[PDB]
Amino acid sequence: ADVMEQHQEELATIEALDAGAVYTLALKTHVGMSIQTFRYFAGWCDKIQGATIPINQARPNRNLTLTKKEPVGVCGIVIPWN
Amino acid sequence: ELTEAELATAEAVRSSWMRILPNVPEVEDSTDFFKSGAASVDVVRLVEEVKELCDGLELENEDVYMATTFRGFIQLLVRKLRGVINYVEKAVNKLTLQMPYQLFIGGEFVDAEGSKTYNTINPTDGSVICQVSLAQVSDVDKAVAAAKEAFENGLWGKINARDRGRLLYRLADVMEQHQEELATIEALDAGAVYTLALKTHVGMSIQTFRYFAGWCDKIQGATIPINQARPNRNLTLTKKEPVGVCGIVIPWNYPLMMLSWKTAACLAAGNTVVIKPAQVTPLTALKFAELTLKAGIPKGVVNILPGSGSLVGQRLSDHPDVRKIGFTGSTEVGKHIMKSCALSNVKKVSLELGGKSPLIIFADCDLNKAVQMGMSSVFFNKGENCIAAGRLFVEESIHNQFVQKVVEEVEKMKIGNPLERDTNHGPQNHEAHLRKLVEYCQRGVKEGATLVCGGNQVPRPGFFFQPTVFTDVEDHMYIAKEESFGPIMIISRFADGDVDAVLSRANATEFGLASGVFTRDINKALYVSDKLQAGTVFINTYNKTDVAAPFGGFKQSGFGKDLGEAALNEYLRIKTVTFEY
Amino acid sequence: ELTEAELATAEAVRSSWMRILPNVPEVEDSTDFFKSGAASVDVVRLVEEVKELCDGLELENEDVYMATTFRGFIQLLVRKLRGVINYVEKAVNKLTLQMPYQLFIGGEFVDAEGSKTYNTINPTDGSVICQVSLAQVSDVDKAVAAAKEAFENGLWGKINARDRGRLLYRLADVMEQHQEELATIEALDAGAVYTLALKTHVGMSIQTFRYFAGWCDKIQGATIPINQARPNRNLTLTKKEPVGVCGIVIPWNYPLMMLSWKTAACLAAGNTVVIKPAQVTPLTALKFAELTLKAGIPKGVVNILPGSGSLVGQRLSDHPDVRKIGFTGSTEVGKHIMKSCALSNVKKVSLELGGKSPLIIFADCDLNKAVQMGMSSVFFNKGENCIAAGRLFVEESIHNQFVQKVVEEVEKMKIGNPLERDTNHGPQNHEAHLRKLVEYCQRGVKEGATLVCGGNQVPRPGFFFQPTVFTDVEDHMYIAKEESFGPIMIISRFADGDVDAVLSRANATEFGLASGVFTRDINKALYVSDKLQAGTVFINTYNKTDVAAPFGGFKQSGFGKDLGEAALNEYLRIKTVTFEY
Amino acid sequence: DAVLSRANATEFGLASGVFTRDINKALYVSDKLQAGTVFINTYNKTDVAAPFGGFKQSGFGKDLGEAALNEYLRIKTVTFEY
Amino acid sequence: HIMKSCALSNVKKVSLELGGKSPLIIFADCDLNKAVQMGMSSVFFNKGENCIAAGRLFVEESIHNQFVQKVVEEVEKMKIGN
Ligand SMILES: *SCCNC(=O)CCNC(=O)[C@H](O)C(C)(C)COP(*)(=O)O
Ligand SMILES: *SCCNC(=O)CCNC(=O)[C@H](O)C(C)(C)COP(*)(=O)O
Repeated sequence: ADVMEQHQEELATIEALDAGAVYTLALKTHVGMSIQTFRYFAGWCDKIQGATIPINQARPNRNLTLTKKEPVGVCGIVIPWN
Repeated sequence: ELTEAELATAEAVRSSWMRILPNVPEVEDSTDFFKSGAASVDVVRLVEEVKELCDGLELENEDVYMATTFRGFIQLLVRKLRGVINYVEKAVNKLTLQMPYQLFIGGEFVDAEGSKTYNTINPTDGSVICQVSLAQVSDVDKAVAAAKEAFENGLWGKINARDRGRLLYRLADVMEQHQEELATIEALDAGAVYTLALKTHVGMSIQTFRYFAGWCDKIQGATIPINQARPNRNLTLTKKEPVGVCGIVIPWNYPLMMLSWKTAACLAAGNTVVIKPAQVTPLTALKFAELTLKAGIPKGVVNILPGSGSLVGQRLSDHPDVRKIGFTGSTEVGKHIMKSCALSNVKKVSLELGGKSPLIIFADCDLNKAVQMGMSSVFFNKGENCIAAGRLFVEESIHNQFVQKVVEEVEKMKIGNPLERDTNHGPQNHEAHLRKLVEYCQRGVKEGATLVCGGNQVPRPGFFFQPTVFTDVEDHMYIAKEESFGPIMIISRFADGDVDAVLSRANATEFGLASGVFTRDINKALYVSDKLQAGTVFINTYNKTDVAAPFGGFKQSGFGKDLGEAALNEYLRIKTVTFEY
Repeated sequence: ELTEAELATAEAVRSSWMRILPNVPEVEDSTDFFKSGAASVDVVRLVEEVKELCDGLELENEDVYMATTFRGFIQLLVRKLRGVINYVEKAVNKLTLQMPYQLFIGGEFVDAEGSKTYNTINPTDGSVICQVSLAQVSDVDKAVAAAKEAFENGLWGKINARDRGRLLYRLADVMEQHQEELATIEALDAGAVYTLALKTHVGMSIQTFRYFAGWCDKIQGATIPINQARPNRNLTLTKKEPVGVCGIVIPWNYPLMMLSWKTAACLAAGNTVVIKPAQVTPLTALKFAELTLKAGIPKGVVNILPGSGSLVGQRLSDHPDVRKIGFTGSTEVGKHIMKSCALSNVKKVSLELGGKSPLIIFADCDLNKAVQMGMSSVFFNKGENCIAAGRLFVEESIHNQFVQKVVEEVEKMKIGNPLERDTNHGPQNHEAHLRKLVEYCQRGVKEGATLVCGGNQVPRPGFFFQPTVFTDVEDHMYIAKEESFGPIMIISRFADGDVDAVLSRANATEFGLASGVFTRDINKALYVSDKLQAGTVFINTYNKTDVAAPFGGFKQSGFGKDLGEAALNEYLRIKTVTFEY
Repeated sequence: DAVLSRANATEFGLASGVFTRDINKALYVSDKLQAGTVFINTYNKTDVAAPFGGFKQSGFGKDLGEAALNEYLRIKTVTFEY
Repeated sequence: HIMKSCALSNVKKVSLELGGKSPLIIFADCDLNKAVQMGMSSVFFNKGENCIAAGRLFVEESIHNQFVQKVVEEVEKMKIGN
């Protein structure tokens, strides 16, 4: 995001030539929310908590249960043109 | 003793165990069921097998977990095959009541040290309605011991969270069956109107237990993603465990509701509890204790000790076994609880020390709706409400119009016997409080506030009080600053289109529990909702709390919520297990 | 008609309304209760007032919300003052059953288009146990219409979340009263053993509804802190709304349990539902539909349509009113549901398409515990389990010892009538399935699987199958790759102290629903738990799911969880309201 | 109700809006509008933290906010006994 | 066609944002001057190319003629070019 912030005037220009988005809007929206998005989700990375569930103990034997939030693997993203 | 018929069944039960359990080389007297290797399916395969041998029987899975050994099982099976509470009767509201008048320590009604009692007052008549047992320091230590026994050694701690819920849900269904009974007791003990008692006092009590019962088995922890000590792996997780023993103290304005609000939260977390009901209103709590036995709550979970606040309440804060207090009442008494909490064993504390709730009213409002809500803010449950509308900041464009409507509607409000359905405004609680409200209104007029209507006692048997109104009230006055804690509407003018000016006046108060604002204009509503320094803001309504909605103080009103998901996090603690591999 | 006695009470009810409501200039026939200005306290003050006039009455708050106008109220009050299901009887297991044999569309048992029926089979005997109504395309559209009517127009949508919970909790308590009945029907219809049916099939069904009932009024959204358009303020919040109509399709392995797992989640979210029970096992679902009336579920909420999968199941995916499908069964049929979901109205989909679940066993393990869990992994509910242990990767140090113990314990396992408590292993479901299992074991021996024991039909009246075992099983073989869906233990050797090697073999599978690993060594356990590509890993246990614990596929096993908090997020949708001020 | 009948009469329904001072109308209309991203006295006021997605034919599965992660994650469920 | 191929392959997950048709109700209670700029900034935002673009504008009959007449003036002001 900080690298995209340094090249934000560059990306805003490329948006205007490629897409046709207005340079003023490109900084606030097209590049601005792009920077914000990466800054946001970067934050999430190490707060993606699971859960320890309280479940029926097979009495008198004890039973711990928990959830791990794992990644799926490979993501095939397709994006629009707008 | 073991007869011939019992030996025939005993050998068939031994023959079952051989077939049920996997290896089991010999089923000895000493041999255990679960140690051998038995899943929870084998517990049901056992019980159903015995129900073929014995016709009636009536056996459940609970007793199998208790009686693990063969000696214990056969002793239990044979026992049942071959094998009283003191009330105060009163026929009122077409119902023969059965109010307990004693302590409640470990699922057993017992007298105090030396059978020391005191009178509990009926504010409808004025006469006494039975003598209640006054709790002593010796009795407190038995209750805390019974609580600690129930938590550590007892059944409460062992059983599942889902089980605690199933019990707590039945407790609500038991309270639902005796809801007309509890509603009657509320009217006699507290003075709450019977119609309101069903909807609020008993209604939200039922809802509360039904709610928190639900939570029991959904109190999830968290597996944290943390810095792996590479290349070694590191799993981390949190368990939400119960604290232990909870020393709840409740106010007098709502006997049964405030009990439920705190109790149900503790019991859902998985805590044993030592409730301290208000001296002037114990009978609802003692009746609630009777119901715990019928619901099937283990004995020692709930403990109830009616008595003086300084005697009982102070011992709970000192006693080091208790790890949680949840006080709610006066500010000067409430700070003395938190002081003793420090000099004891650093126990957790949650406070709801009254308030002084503002209620802004703009010209954008409907007016006709502002009146009924303006009354139902102040004059609700005989005025006795912790979130009672303190000051009513009404706009100058509709001050004269608003007040004139209220005065008409105040005269309509029926006053009388709280059992009767005609009555809207009921009588106050203890007399000690009534005399304070008279001096409060006297002081209001003496300071310089225009008494519109009310402001004095009604000459009639009972401890009734007239719905009072005050107009032309400056911020410097006494009644503006200090809370009434009664049916006293305190109206204040403010200039037309002055949003920040009235907010400055409204927030200018060290107490700030709840607040409100009536308006159509969404820009004002949502703006004022942010600026008002109060934990429970209302918009186009008032006294619209819910068991799911959290509720708590900000400034001197206190900290630590009650009701909702937040309520549990007080009465729970968070263990943090960490592995490496 | 309105007599003299009724007019006397009617004018007293008019006299009440005048006193209850604030302004009310005239109480006309047309005049409404709530429009005038009435809080929820006034609803209770009304009902209790009428119970003074009329002695018996038996009035509740529900009917006041329905009958708002004075005409509607007096018509309703007078109506009650002055003012049959076709079963199949069968006396078995000391209980006279009452199994419905028809459809269930809008709280009403009705026949199909032309009274088209089919035989449902009892696998204990082999003979038929009554004819069941075969659902058609014309009937499906009535059910979806009844669902859409119930959601949009009906009572289900209007009432509170807390109310939906109170109904769903009573549904569990009603299912608890008829738990011995449901357990019997399971044994006749499915062939699940009566002892297991109480603990699992009916037991978890009860637990499930009790659980999700709890959730109803705790399905919290979120107020997001977002970029304020300074100096203008911006409030943002999320509402968790219900989707609408849910087209659930369930498998045959668990008739009542898999129904509850999906149904209870939908109903807790606040959805009307159109269940499609399995053709071969409908009777439990139809019996469940009878109980919804007793519980007091509004008519149109639950809809049940027994019939062919291609006829009924395919129409639900096409029909645009339905906004959610929750299929569980075979892969080739389940993929065809998701295909039709796309070419319709991009409706949501959740899948649980089998699972070739591995189960590693190390030398560190106890061995005696590994056997009973090794059996209870594979041989559980007549072998018919979606999380049944496919391959058992047992270590070479204790392969010969482990197998030799199993062979002894397999011979002990009682086989016979599932109603009788002696029986451990019950008979299979439909006969079509039995013949496939015979070819499966034949194909094993043909491709080179050492039949240790079992692997053929039992000479007996009924559709029984011997507990099978296979040893010396390579990864290239058929039985190793493809799932059995039956009581067939498939053991595989692996080298001593080869953790990554066996994990490579275990994860080498496109299906991966559940998995397990038995070991004392915590370093192995927690390592293997991470590496195993399966949604429900077990450690020193197996078939230890819970209603609170989430549960779902990863790869071809599918996506979208059932059970737990995650289950709701399928059958909910998240609105995002945003203000500016 | 008449305009809400017309407004919701559409198989596509991603976002929506309503401009009004009257809070009774705003909050009522916010509930009734069948759209995943309702606006009140504003429009095109999304945020990286605020979730955003379709309802009907607009689709399913959110992007932006905490909800976005739950698409691209999977939830393992480890269970012990002791 | 993406979701169809996702079925007959390896039963993978899918999230869709298939355009929309976003309504925008406007009552007489509204400010009007704020409705215009937001009414434009709903539709005419990023060269009109927006998945949450204001489809239909349900404006009230009391302020239909007044609203439209303001928009026409403000549309002519909107600069067009590089
Ligand atoms: S000290 C805690 C004080 N609690 C209350 O005042 C809450 C009592 N209120 C209610 O039970 C409901 O909010 C009532 C007054 C019945 C209104 O709800 P209704 O309009 O559904
Ligand atoms: S297709 C879904 C399959 N579900 C199951 O196999 C879950 C059935 N298991 C149970 O009900 C319990 O986990 C049992 C087997 C009774 C063991 O629990 P107990 O040791 O408390």
